[PDB]
Amino acid sequence: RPLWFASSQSLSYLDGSLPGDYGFDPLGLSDPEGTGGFIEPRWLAYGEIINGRFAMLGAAGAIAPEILGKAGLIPAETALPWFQTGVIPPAGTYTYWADNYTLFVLEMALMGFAEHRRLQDWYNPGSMGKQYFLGLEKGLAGSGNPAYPGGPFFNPLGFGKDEKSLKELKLKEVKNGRLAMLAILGYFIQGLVTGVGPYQNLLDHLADPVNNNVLTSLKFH
Amino acid sequence: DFIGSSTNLIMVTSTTLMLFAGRFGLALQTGDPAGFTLADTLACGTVGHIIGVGVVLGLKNIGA
Amino acid sequence: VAADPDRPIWFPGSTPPEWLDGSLPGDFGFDPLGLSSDPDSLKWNVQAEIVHCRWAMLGAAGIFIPEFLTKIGILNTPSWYTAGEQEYFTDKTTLFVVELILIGWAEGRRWADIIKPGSVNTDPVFPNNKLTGTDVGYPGGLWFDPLGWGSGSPAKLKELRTKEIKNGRLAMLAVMGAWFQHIYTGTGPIDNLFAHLADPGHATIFAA
Amino acid sequence: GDFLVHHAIALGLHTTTLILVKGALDARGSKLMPDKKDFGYSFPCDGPGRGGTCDISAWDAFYLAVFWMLNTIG
Amino acid sequence: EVKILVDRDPIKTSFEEWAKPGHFSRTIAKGPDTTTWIWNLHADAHDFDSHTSDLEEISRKVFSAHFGQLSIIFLWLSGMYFHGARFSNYEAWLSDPTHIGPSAQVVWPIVGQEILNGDVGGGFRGIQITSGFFQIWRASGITSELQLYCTAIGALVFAALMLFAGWFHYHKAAPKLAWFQDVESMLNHHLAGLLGLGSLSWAGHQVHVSLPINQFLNAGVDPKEIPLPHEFILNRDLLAQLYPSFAEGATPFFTLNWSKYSEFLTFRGGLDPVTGGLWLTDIAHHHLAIAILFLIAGHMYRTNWGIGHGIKDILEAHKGPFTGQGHKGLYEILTTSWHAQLSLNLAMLGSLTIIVAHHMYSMPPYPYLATDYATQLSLFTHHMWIGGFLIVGAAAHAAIFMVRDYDPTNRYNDLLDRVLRHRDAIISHLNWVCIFLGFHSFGLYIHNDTMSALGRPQDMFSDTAIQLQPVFAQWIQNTHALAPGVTAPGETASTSLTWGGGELVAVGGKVALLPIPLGTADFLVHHIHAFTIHVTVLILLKGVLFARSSRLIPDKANLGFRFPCDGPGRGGTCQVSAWDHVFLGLFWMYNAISVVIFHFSWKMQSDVWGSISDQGVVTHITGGNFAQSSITINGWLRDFLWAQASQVIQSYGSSLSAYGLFFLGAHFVWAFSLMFLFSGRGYWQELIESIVWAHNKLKVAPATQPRALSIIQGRAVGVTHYLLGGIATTWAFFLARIIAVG
Amino acid sequence: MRDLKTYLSVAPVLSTLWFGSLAGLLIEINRLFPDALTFPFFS
Ligand code: CLA
Ligand code: CLA
Ligand code: CLA
Ligand code: CLA
Ligand code: CLA
Ligand code: CLA
Ligand SMILES: CC(/C=C/C=C(C)/C=C/[C@@]12O[C@]1(C)C[C@@H](O)CC2(C)C)=C\C=C\C=C(C)\C=C\C=C(C)\C=C\[C@@]12O[C@]1(C)C[C@@H](O)CC2(C)C
Ligand SMILES: CC1=C(/C=C/C(C)=C/C=C/C(C)=C/C=C/C=C(C)/C=C/C=C(C)/C=C/C2=C(C)CCCC2(C)C)C(C)(C)CCC1
Ligand SMILES: CC1=C(C/C=C(\C)CCC[C@H](C)CCC[C@H](C)CCCC(C)C)C(=O)c2ccccc2C1=O
Repeated sequence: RPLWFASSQSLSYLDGSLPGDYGFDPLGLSDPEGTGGFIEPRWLAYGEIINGRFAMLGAAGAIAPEILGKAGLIPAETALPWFQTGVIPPAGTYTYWADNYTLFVLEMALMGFAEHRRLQDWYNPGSMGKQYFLGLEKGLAGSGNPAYPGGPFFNPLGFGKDEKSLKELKLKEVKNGRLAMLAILGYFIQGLVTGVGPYQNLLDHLADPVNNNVLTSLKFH
Repeated sequence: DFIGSSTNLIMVTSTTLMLFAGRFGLALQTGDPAGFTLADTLACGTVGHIIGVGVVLGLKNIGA
Repeated sequence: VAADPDRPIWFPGSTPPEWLDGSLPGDFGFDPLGLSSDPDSLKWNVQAEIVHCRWAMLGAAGIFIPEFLTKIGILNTPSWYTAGEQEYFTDKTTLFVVELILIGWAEGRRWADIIKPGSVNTDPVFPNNKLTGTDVGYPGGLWFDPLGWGSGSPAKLKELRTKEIKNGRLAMLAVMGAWFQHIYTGTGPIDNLFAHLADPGHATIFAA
Repeated sequence: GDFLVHHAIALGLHTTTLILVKGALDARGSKLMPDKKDFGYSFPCDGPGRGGTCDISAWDAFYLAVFWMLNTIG
Repeated sequence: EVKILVDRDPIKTSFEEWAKPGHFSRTIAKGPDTTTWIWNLHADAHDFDSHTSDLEEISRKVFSAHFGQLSIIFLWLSGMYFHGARFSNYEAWLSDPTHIGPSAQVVWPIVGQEILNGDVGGGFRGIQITSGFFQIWRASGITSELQLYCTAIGALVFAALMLFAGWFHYHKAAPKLAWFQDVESMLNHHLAGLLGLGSLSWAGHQVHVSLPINQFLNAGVDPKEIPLPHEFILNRDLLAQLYPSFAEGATPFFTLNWSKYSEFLTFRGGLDPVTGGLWLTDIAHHHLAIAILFLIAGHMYRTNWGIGHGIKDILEAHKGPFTGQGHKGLYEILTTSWHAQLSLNLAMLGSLTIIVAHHMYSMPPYPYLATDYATQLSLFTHHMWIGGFLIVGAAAHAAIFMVRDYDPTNRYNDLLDRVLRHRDAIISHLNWVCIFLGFHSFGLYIHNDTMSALGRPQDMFSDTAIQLQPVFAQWIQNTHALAPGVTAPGETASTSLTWGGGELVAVGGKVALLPIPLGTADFLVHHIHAFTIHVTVLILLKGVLFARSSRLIPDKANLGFRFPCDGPGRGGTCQVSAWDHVFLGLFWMYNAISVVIFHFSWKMQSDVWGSISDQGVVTHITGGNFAQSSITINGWLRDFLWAQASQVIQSYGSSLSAYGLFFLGAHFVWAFSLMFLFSGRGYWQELIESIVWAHNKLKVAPATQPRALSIIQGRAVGVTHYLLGGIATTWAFFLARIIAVG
Repeated sequence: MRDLKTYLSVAPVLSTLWFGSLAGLLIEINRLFPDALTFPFFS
């Protein structure tokens, strides 16, 4: 298997079993020797996949108000960047249909249901299907793995008809997800140094790449 | 840093000097014939940056 | 008091504790701290839940019904919060003493009923009267249960008692909600409801 | 103030008396060292055994009583 | 090599062991046959080396105990910041800090104690604190009470986080021994990551928040008019209006054009003459340089990669000619023993606390610290005491190493053996130089006292009779005053103004650290300090070295570290234990630090502190009576003790009345301690058995048998009451003296 | 919990509970009935 910056310690336990592995564990957080708590290879792979999926949703949603907000499809007021939408009132607050904090309580309640059920499928995967949840508990079983439920509410149309296809799809998943995580880090650092949206940070580079890079923009704001 | 200046040339020369001292006769796994890791080049370039900043400001205060 | 090993619990996926077998009327396994780990502690906390529930239901009624039949079903009630400041035909410390003397009687009978399971069933004045209640916390007598609904199959009785404490738990929550509302917010509870139904967004606990 | 310092004086006299009388009556022995008459009036201790026996002799009662006496006369 | 070796659910979270006290020990987890049991329940409570034999459980216990200590300190800082937020005059103290007494505590009016809430100033009745939190907050650019409440809430949050962390790292996922023993990574992180990044982040606060806010606070701006700190982060024009170097951003930084950063990263050493503290411009540059230094220092030790010094490879490399194998083995006696590390870290942390005390008066780092003479005195005294205590504990834990964790068979060291083999030479020369110093430092005071009493003031050792000038200290003083120049250019002034060629920093009516002149009295008292330190080291080093064996007891290690004696034999062998040596070294540390803080208080009140009128004539608090009266003991009794204790005893009916109350009370507790240090257990056991007869006569015989205190416990109670009483006496005396005349 | 109550009944925890209750009692008495030197009832 490919080994991009793989330490001798790393590949003892990274035996290719995980989706999209390349031996890159120079630190050794996925070492199975002890490693209770949240630092463990199973939870670490799960957290990789989950932060990758949420980062995909982020990198799509933090710039969709700009890749098609300047294209004219979306109005101007609902086209702010990721950091002027209202997530940082110190940077800007758009007046949505509700207050900025009742939406946070909405997130907390709704994602609390979702994520606590996800956790209780992580701990004992046999649950989420033994308890009545308004009848839709049939597809929340989480068949074989926590990171990959495969239910009719998460995998309606089949893609893992063959384990080869499912493996390649999981590899593409984790790769796009790591790319989106790096993207989100780029978003945050770019809005931290430039105080401008990421698509505008792309356009200032595409217009004149020389004087618009990290080098010349080392001065902030 | 306005490449081509004295500070930038001095810094690149110091960094390359330290990297050369690392690769040939020392002073992140097998990816070089001499066993030069990512950590080794990180170290050599960081100490190159240290000596480069030192000599740059030392030429600035007295001389250049 | 029949156990239900696969009952729906407060936190699905979790293993409910050993001391909550499912026997009680409405035990969804919610005891993380272990405040009822002991048997007698559980037997006491059950009646505590029951009476907090019933007092809180009477409280929620006497708060909201006088606040619902005042804002729309027009009547005149001062409030629920500042009703203790209002004046009546008795001094404020006097009728407090009277209701203490009158409630402490019943609560002492309850204390006796909890310590000794069957001790206070005979009317001390008219011993022909009786309370036909075998279960602690559920006195099947005429003054409490004249309509005969507190008897029958233990399964129907269990579903009825969990109905009771189910209403009572959110009654407790509602009463302390009215408390924290009348503190954080100025106006009364039903006015808070109408202000929330006007704009659910810009009417909540948040003001900044 | 004379009342209070007279009671301080009484504290001092009763306490010096306590220390001295206790040493004198436990001079022959006690429960911790019943054969104290065999060691004499002035001996350092009886060792760390039996919990510890520092200043167990009647001489040491006299000792700590001289402290309390100096305090009282002061 | 290094890893995160950590095992899950080793211990169950349960109150079952709370219900069974003394569970940790075998003899204690069976019941209180006596009352001594409870004293042994607390004594051995944190003696984890005695509970278990394996170092893994001990390491987990102390790790989570450190987490509890950090929870406690976060809760303490929560209290301080909160009390500043709500019960303080800090919002008013910023307006007139040179005349408003910093107060952060108010008492409840119940029993007449509301007199303690006094006229501190600022339209506020409270207690004049002497902690210097107000000075920090002016140095942190707080300018509010909201920020303090938010800081208190965040500190409470971090306290709960540390409590959860201790619970998690003992009960849920506890690290095993390979994790603690990886000291290479621990040093690499604590140097670079705690001290490096911590100083870097504080430099960021100092540059972005403290500097711009203090540029206005010192420029006559009211705190309500100042822009908030984040407005410097959001709006760089307001930040640049005072320091234009921010308009260029980090381009001066990354291009190494640091010469255009000196508006806020300075080297102009000395004190800000508008407030008396150091230049915050210099402190930002300081913490920045310290960040660079600790960041390059925390990449020194090999952790997992081919680079870095293995500390074994450093220690084994040093092998002396006639010093033997040298430092070989030390990595194995420091990584397989918590007590050795505890002793080392305690010694250095204590001497560092003392250096903090010494550098916090002579280079006042906070604004309006030097003029808050109560804060200055109290902080010096505090940190001196903490340092003495930490050094004395370092002795105790060196001794505990030598008794328990010292093993010449497995965990051998050469240098420690060489030290044990001529320990008699060490202690003999120390016992000599202590006597020499005692004579030639205190007998000089006696000579001056006698010559002054015989009417022979021309025969004393004074600045007038017989010159004992600190020539070496005078030379260092004069060359540090004339240091700005050939030796240290680009500084614009001395690094401190405690040297003769310096100048006076007049802040308001106060004087704030003009030069300190060193005369014969300073010579005498400095040799008294060397004397007391040397005697403390005599006692403590002797306990450490002879912890295992002596000519008297050759099997002292088998008796333990903490044992009273080995009987009246051998003429008497009381206090041969190292515990008793450190129990004596506590008293000598007390005498040392007491005369140290007396020297500080008097030299400051006589030669430094005071009030300077607008004409320039500085009048000191005492009147310069140190070099003439601190040459004889009668001056310390008359001009320092008797005279300066005219504001703690006259403070009855005042706001400073709790100070006189604790003056008398600490007097009492000290004297009460003398009941324990002087007496012995046997008398009290016999008395207890008499009053136990009196109880058994009335069917009141307690089953937990009343036993007099153990001997070592009597000594512990004596030394702690003695120290508490002397120290609270001194605390009350200093605080009332220095708050009254101020 | 039985063991938590066993710990709450331990001598120091129960001592500080008892003396906190007692101290609150005497405190509120010396606030409601301050500055008291003589018992004037049936004096
Ligand atoms: C003395 C401090 C200390 C130390 C030495 C450790 C050490 C350890 N912890 Mg513990 N822990 C601590 C404090 C500490 N923790 C505190 C205070 C908490 C409560 C918040 C926890 C909660 C905790 C959990 C829940 C877990 C650990 C785990 C671990 C282990 C691996 C951690 C690792 O590799 O880093 C990994 C670190 C990261 C991936 C970075 C985390 C990112 C956060 C958000 C920021 C960290 C930076 C920090 C806050 C400073 C910035 C301040 C900010 C204001 C800018 C290791 C034994 C794990 C383990 O293996 O079990 C033992 C584990 O499951 N710890
Ligand atoms: C009056 C308070 C009260 C008391 C004494 C009980 C007692 C009991 N409950 Mg009930 N319960 C209550 C209120 C109460 N409940 C309410 C209001 C809810 C809805 C939120 C529930 C929901 C509930 C479920 C779902 C289940 C129980 C169960 C039980 C039993 C076991 C747990 C236990 O030991 O509780 C002892 C409880 C206490 C001693 C009270 C806690 C006191 C501390 C100080 C609370 C402080 C924090 C709190 C969150 C702050 C309140 C703020 C408020 C305004 C929200 C026991 C008979 C289980 C059972 O066996 O059912 C029969 C079960 O499955 N309860
Ligand atoms: C609150 C939940 C909780 C519970 C139920 C337990 C339960 C247990 N712990 Mg754990 N522990 C917890 C939280 C908890 N712990 C936390 C938060 C920490 C981090 C500090 C630890 C750290 C820890 C260690 C390191 C050890 C235990 C041990 C134990 C066992 C025995 C403890 C005992 O009897 O002493 C009960 C002790 C107390 C009740 C008091 C302790 C002092 C507290 C922590 C702080 C005091 C603050 C106070 C204000 C300071 C004094 C000043 C005052 C005069 C003003 C038991 C299984 C021991 C064990 O299993 O070994 C066999 C053990 O070695 N615990
Ligand atoms: C980093 C600091 C540190 C650490 C981690 C330790 C840790 C330890 N020390 Mg060391 N020690 C320290 C500092 C430290 N000490 C200092 C500063 C001194 C100098 C006095 C000592 C002197 C010392 C001796 C002489 C001994 C220890 C012992 C111990 C061990 C057990 C202590 C115990 O169970 O008592 C648990 C806690 C108590 C019994 C409470 C003590 C009560 C204090 C004195 C109360 C009064 C002080 C207070 C501030 C005043 C307010 C009064 C108010 C309450 C009214 C433990 C390994 C003992 C040991 O290893 O035995 C084999 C031992 O014999 N230490
Ligand atoms: C004021 C009270 C006092 C005095 C004078 C001493 C004196 C001494 N102690 Mg003690 N000590 C004391 C209180 C005192 N202690 C208390 C309260 C404790 C309780 C913890 C201790 C605990 C203690 C320990 C644990 C140690 C000492 C040590 C010392 C010696 C160090 C000084 C020395 O020899 O230099 C010279 C003598 C002096 C400075 C004493 C004053 C004498 C003056 C200057 C001149 C005397 C007159 C002259 C000889 C003419 C004689 C006239 C002729 C008619 C007789 C010395 C024997 C240490 C020791 O023995 O090693 C050095 C040691 O290890 N002491
Ligand atoms: C032993 C010596 C001593 C004595 C005799 C006193 C006496 C007094 N002090 Mg002083 N004091 C002392 C030591 C002493 N103090 C010390 C050491 C300190 C420092 C800690 C103080 C500090 C101090 C302060 C700061 C104050 C006092 C005050 C007082 C007065 C308290 C009156 C009060 O509130 O009680 C009232 C009675 C109670 C609190 C007890 C109530 C008991 C309950 C209700 C049970 C009884 C009812 C029961 C059911 C039985 C009824 C009969 C029936 C049912 C059978 C009283 C003159 C206060 C005062 O007013 O000074 C004049 C005051 O302000 N003292
Ligand atoms: C009794 C009660 C209210 C009674 C109200 C009355 C009589 C009101 C009367 C009035 O209004 C009227 C009619 C008219 C007004 O003019 C006057 C008043 C006088 C005002 C509320 C109880 C209110 C009680 C409440 C809210 C209790 C909440 C308890 C919770 C959440 C417990 C949680 C847990 O204990 C569990 C369950 C399990 C553990 O393991 C874990 C934890 C988490 C600890
Ligand atoms: C001495 C003491 C004290 C005090 C103390 C203090 C005050 C301290 C401070 C300290 C500090 C002040 C510290 C700090 C620290 C910090 C840290 C620890 C941090 C960390 C961070 C991090 C880790 C980050 C990272 C990152 C970022 C974000 C950027 C880039 C990227 C990275 C990832 C690198 C007291 C009095 C209380 C008591 C006694 C003891
Ligand atoms: C006084 C003294 C004692 C006796 C000291 C006793 C045992 C302390 C007195 C008893 C304490 C105060 C415990 C009693 C308090 C309990 C907690 C019980 C509570 C009762 C109420 C106060 C709540 C010694 O054992 C001793 C040993 C060696 C050298 C010197 C001495 C010494 O000087």
